[PDB]
Amino acid sequence: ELAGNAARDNKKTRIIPRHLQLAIRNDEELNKLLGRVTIAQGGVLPNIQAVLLPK
Amino acid sequence: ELAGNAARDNKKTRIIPRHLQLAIRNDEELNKLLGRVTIAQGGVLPNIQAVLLPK
Amino acid sequence: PHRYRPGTVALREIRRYQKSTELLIRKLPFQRLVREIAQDFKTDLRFQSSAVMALQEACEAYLVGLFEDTNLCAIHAKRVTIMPKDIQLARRIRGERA
Amino acid sequence: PHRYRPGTVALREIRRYQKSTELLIRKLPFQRLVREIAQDFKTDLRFQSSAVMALQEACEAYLVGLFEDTNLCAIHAKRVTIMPKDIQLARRIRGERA
Amino acid sequence: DNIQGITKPAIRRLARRGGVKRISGLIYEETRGVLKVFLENVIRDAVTYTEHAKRKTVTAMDVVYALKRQGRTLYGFGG
Amino acid sequence: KRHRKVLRDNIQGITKPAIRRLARRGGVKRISGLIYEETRGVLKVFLENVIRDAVTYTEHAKRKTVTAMDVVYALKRQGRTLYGFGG
DNA sequence: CGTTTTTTTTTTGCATGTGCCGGTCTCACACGTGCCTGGAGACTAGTAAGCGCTTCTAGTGGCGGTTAAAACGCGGTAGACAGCGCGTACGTGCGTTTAAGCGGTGCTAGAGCTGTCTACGACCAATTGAGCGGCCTCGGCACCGGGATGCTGTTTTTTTTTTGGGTAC
DNA sequence: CCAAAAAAAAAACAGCATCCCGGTGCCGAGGCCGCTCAATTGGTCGTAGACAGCTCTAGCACCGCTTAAACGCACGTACGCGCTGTCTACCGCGTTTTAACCGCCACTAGAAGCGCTTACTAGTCTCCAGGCACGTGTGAGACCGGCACATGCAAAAAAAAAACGAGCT
Repeated sequence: ELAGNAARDNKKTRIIPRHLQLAIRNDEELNKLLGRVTIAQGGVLPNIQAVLLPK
Repeated sequence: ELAGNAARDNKKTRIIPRHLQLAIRNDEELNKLLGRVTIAQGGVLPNIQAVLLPK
Repeated sequence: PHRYRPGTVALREIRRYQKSTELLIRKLPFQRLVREIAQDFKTDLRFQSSAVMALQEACEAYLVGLFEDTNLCAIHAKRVTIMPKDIQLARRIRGERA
Repeated sequence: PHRYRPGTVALREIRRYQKSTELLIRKLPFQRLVREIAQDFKTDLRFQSSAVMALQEACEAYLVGLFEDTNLCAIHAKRVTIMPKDIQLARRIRGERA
Repeated sequence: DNIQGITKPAIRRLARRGGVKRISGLIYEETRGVLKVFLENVIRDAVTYTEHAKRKTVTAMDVVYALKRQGRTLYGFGG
Repeated sequence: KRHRKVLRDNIQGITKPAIRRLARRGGVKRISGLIYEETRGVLKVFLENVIRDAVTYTEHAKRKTVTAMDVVYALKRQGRTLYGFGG
């Protein structure tokens, strides 16, 4: 449902590994269910630390 | 063997939960083996950092 | 008129307390805090004094362990005074919190 | 000539690669490195192409997770530059490091 | 209400076995919210074993399984 | 028997720009020098520890070919479970 | 050059912890009984897997070319890091305050074991369609080139704060 | 007021790269088919676990006394923290070098599938001492207690590397 939402957010008809990661790692519950698990070709969420921005 | 030793070192003729705890974290291997284990009445090894001691 | 220097007794308490194995939280104030929280999941509950003891052991031991890492995170910040941001960090890395 | 400030292209690279999911180790060196290591346990072992991809997914992720943990320890010592002392730390709390 | 019972001099003593010299006063607060979160997690699961045995007395063996569940194995009570 | 290939030292195949791209994804803005051979230390211990376990799986199964599936029973065993290669 | 210094070694006196001599006391290790159930034994029964033979997947290795990524050097921005000063949040300690701990007793909720019964799942045989391996098409998504537009860094536009001589009050 | 000036800022112009577009191409999604085996139906048989009963363990309540611990406040020290000056490591960009990756090639190790044979372990029923619950004894370790001695701590003086002049060219 969320995987699909991300795919449709992405403008894609097809759910792809990225999309599974995107969904799981935004929902608090699923993330914590899949703590000790890796999601092949998922990368990571865009999380730059705000001390590393421009002055 | 390791704990029957640490009894001798505290002149003790009986092993206690400390003597195992010392035995086990003073063998790099067993330590690693019982890495996620919590021993009852064990206490920690004597260990203070360099920056906390006197000059 | 004798006084010790801010730290030289903490280090004596460190030295001492590691050496020993007795439960450093008072047994009743804990046994209540066992009961208090437990009533939030189900009311009318009993406890084997051993299973109270079981929780004190694991909770003291846990925090002992966490203080070590929080100590390490505070040294890492050019400090000896530990802080809340040094707990927050050692759990974040421990994967306890986000 | 044109010249961005130190850090500027570092930001764009973050955004560029955090966005994507494709492997950032060259699959050949890796394979040879996986083979080279595989030998140490037993020589003359064949590897499914999925098996060397399986490892190269496992390793690249683990490290990206380590660099997240590592970048915090550095900001947590008030710095921006990650360092050895940060990966050592991260691993220590993690318990991968005695 | 009973949260405090974990006294500021009690926390001090833990940290001193934790190898701590100097402690912010902000930490005594912090430690309670952590300790509470740990006992919640462990208790919750430990009762879940009790309510499935259908007892109303929680047992050493109910905590042991719930700690072992949380990664926290406890040698000493049953096992 | 034996055939072409005996080992080599591919450790230096981890181009600096490779480890840099991992850290750029891992949210890192600035990277010390001592970093890149530090990472070569850890990454090497990782695989040794996975592949030891994966090789232990192949030897039980009396194959000479390590599968995708041998890697996975090990990776999980080492609490780093992977989705996208079966199991 | 020989004056104020900090301040770095030196007794200096001081307080705890560690015993190593004593000595007394208590309860938990330690060991002994008695019986009961869980492992020993011998026979049977069935199939798991060990063995030999075959299929043919898929893992290896080598080429040759294209051009994307690895490498190396230069230059200067900017971030690490040390130094130093200013502020108070912590520790130390003795005095007052509380309530934990201990040993005890009184009460019964509920933990836990026992003998009975029957509902439900394993087990066993036949059926039969769910879901697999295989095959084939066409539209999603990779690829590319072109343009708009957001975004960085370098000039200029102006507009403050550390400072700065006149002016009445 | 009308300067700084320097710092700090605003925006104006100019430039670079990423985003989103249609125009293009192919291969992997998605489906349909035909077949094998694994899920279903039906029936039987054996026992898992539910239920009622009872025993009795241990968890809860309370109480009064003896400190051990918590609390509280006070005084000042040492450490958190900011600010600043310095110094070079790292990021940015470009020219130079490298071999990864592409699409294909042929080779064949060995992964995996089959069928048979058989030696191995479940499964039973009989028998019995290993190992349990129960119960008794006594010496280790708790617990002092004090002297003595070695460890480390907080002071208070004494030698040893700055600040401070005057004061020639």
